[PDB]
Amino acid sequence: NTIRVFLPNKQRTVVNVRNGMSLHDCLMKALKVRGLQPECCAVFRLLQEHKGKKARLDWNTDAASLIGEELQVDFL
Repeated sequence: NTIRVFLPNKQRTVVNVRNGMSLHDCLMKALKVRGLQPECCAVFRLLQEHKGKKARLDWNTDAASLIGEELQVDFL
C-alpha cells in the first residue's frame, strides 16, 4: 500500500502514504530533502489514458487513496 511520486526531472520514488498522507506531506518532504520549493514545483497525476500530457493535480489530494498508481512533479 504505497504511492509512487516521481521526483522532478525524471525519477521514480514511492513511500508509505497510509492514514491520509496528502501530497503536501509526501512532497514537502522529498522537496526539503533536495532543497527545492513548492512555489516552483507542481504536482501531476499519471496520464489516465489521455492525449500525451501529464494530468494536473490539487495540492491536497489523498495519496493513501491514489496508491497503486504513480504521481509526478516538475517545475511549473
